[PDB]
Amino acid sequence: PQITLWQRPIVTIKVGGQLKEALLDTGADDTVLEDMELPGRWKPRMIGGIGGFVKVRQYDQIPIEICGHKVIGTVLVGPTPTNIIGRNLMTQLGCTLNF
Amino acid sequence: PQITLWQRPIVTIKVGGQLKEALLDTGADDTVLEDMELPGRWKPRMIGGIGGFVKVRQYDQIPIEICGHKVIGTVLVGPTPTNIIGRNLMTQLGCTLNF
Ligand SMILES: CCC[C@@]1(CCc2ccccc2)CC(O)=C([C@H](CC)c2cccc(NS(=O)(=O)c3ccc(C(F)(F)F)cn3)c2)C(=O)O1
Repeated sequence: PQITLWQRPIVTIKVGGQLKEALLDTGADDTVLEDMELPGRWKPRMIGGIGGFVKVRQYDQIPIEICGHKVIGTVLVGPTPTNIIGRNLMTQLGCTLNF
Repeated sequence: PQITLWQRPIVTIKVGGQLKEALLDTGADDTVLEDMELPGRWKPRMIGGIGGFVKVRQYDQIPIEICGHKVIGTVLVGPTPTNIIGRNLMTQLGCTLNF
């Protein structure tokens, strides 16, 4: 699709069988999700946002459907104002910024 | 332009007579710049993101030139770790996400 920015660019994602809303965020290097159960082992990571740093759990090679497109990549789980889709997964979508 | 997302989408801006680099962030409601002087009255605000909340000064109707295009909007200033251009200005550039 083509998504304008007059409202938050929120899309429906499917992760671990669950439908969720997530924000397409070109300012985010990584994908950060609200607390949920994910399979496999996790590794520690610290990420920086406008408010400072947060400790997150890093899970690798997690499949997510974003608007019906299947992507598979790293997801970080921790305290966040909302589910955030970052550039790591937007590049798998072939997503670009256009003006 | 069409900007891919393999790297951070960073652009040159001119604001309050200062030239700076800033990150195009589709996930940010608002534009938030590192602490600086801007003309006019301001109001204090607390804005939330990853890492928590940041105290900012809100300036209204500030002209910013982004990649040569003049836009006008509210500009927040405070101790953000990076200059961020939010949706409030990206819309004025006609910027869309496409996949
Ligand atoms: C995953 C980290 C993401 C990011 C990284 C910033 C960065 C980049 C390079 C180097 C250092 C730091 C980008 C980002 O959009 C935000 C948040 C939204 C998730 C953000 C950015 C700008 C302003 C705000 N405050 S706000 O009032 O405009 C706002 C509040 C909430 C949301 C919501 F959609 F996320 F809920 C969006 N905007 C928040 C952030 O806090 O850090």
